[PDB]
Amino acid sequence: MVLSEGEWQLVLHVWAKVEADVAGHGQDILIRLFKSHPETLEKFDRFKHLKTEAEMKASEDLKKHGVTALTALGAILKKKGHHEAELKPLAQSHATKHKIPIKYLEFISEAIIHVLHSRHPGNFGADAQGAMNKALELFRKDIAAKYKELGYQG
Ligand code: HEM
Repeated sequence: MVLSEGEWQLVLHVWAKVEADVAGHGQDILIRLFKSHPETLEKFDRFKHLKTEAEMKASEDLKKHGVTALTALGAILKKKGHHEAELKPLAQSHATKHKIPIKYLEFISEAIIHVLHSRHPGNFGADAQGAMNKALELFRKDIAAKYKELGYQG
């Protein structure tokens, strides 16, 4: 696919709001993913044992990870579709070290869209949500093609 510049604008405008507090958004998003789809928590050997949302909130490791993951996602979105390089090392570790199915990336995309909608309703109207979804669909589609070249899934 290909986003127009206007769509990229809508995506990078609400992302700039996220960047005002990356660690808070990363906690909200990972907790929303683990509460909605608890099977995803099992992929993390580091926090797998967390039993409640309070324990998740208080975990520093979980918060660090959230920052690591959002930061990488932000660096990809800022590329505006020219992210080949960035995607490479990311697709490799997720396909052969962590083993993250495409379905899980869909789950976190849904968690990202849920939190942005809750926190930033003014900058996340229907058109901006359609654009963000488009950008994540692109990210998934390109990672899915990379997984296949690498020998994993699809
Ligand atoms: C927006 C999508 C995502 C981004 C941008 C992302 C980004 C990252 C980055 C940059 C790292 C550290 C370097 C590396 O290992 O490659 C990481 C590690 C990891 N990610 Fe992902 N990730 C995403 C989605 C997921 C999902 C959906 C899962 C699990 C259901 C997953 C599981 C993990 C695991 C298990 C590690 C290792 C954690 C630890 O050992 O520190 N990732 N991810």
